[PDB]
Amino acid sequence: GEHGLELASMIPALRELGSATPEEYNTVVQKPRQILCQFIDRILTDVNVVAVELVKKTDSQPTSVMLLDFIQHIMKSSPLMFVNVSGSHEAKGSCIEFSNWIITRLLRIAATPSCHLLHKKICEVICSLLFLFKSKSPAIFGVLTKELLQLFEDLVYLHRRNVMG
Amino acid sequence: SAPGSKRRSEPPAPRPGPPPGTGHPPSKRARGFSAAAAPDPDDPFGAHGDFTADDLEELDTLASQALSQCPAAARDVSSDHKVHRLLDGMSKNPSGKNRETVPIKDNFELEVLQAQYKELKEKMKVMEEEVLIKNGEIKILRDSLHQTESVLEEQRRSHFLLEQEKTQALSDKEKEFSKKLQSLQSELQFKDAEMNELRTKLQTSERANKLAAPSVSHVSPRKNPSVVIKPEACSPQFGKTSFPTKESFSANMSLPHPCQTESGYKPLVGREDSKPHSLRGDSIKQEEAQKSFVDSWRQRSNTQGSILINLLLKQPLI
Repeated sequence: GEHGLELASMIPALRELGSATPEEYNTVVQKPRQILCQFIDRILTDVNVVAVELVKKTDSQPTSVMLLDFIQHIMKSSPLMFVNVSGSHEAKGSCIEFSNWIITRLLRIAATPSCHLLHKKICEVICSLLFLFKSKSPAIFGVLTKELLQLFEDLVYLHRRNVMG
Repeated sequence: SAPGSKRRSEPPAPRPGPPPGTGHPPSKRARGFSAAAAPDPDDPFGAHGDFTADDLEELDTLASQALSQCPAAARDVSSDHKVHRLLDGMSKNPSGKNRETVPIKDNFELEVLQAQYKELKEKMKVMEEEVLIKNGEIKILRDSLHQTESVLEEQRRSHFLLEQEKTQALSDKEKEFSKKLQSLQSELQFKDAEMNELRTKLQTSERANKLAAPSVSHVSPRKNPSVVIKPEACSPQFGKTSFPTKESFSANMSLPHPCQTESGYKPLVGREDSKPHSLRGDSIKQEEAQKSFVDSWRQRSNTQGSILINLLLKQPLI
């Protein structure tokens, strides 16, 4: 019932980010959001095999897409949510597959940045690149990609940073 | 008499400048397989027991230039299998010269950047020859690239079914138990080996490592409470990555009832002092101004590590 317990507030966390007209309601949304990783801290992880491990990662990645949807205009809240998302994978004892999927999430924007060479447009995708720029800061805050530095690591994404250059 | 290395640098200098020119990377196997006759097929005779280009002169290190040619143009599968039956000819047989130390590293580093580039399987048979041709008294650079050698192979040695990982279950940190390493880069060779230790789940660690080369790493880490300074910018991050090893021990010793440490409370002693210095790693001045990456070492890589300090207090508590 842990995912059903995870179903209880995540849609409510999908609800509080709907109206982006805060007057300290995004502060009232981040107080739900930053506590949710603290709610994800002590429990709701460290569990059954890779189906349920990806299933806790699914609504994570679904809310990460909602965090990716949080491009305009609460920037550092998503950056607060960036390491908060990284706190889960740090506490995962797992998710190196999801880190390679985060490397694929890096590769999701990388070929999109490679497609931004001939055609960069749709400023939300420029804003979601800025959301991915704090994800690069979250990758900078990850530093277990250097635990994959044996695997010809994010020099690839530094080439994407050279593509971001 | 005065053109040894500068004139020898012009090969990759020609190679990289044209690599930094223009479009797609089929040139990675075009000029290289043309130039592959110049060293490897030039060493193809194997006059027993000495190749024709390798064991005559010291300038048989265009494999490093071939590794530079491997580093020249990065797309997408070209030069490796183009050198595949060449390395199965040359580098499969002309690598077990058992000393080789003039670019024995770059011989492996040619295969390393090959394994870094792309592929799964042709180098995965070549790691058996590296599992064959190994040493415990190798040179300080020969031990150094050896730490990189299984490292570049580890990505397909953890591809899906790990494909080479249990082949070195006896050629594990036994090889890291070739202790008494050299100066701080050879200390960093263990730090890259610690960086190489991120994969390979913890079923049978007692035969493979027993956290005993990790205790020898903890022996470096027990020194590391004050062993380094201003290469501590490397080494405290290496200590911060050594903090992951206790978190790795938290995922192994505090996984199901092992505790893994017999004569290692002495080893976990200054580790606990390094755990005292874990959150206290970036606490000399701690100002509120940061240029690009300063205070995040003992803040964000101590966020998991203060937990890993409490998870250094999990198999054996505080």
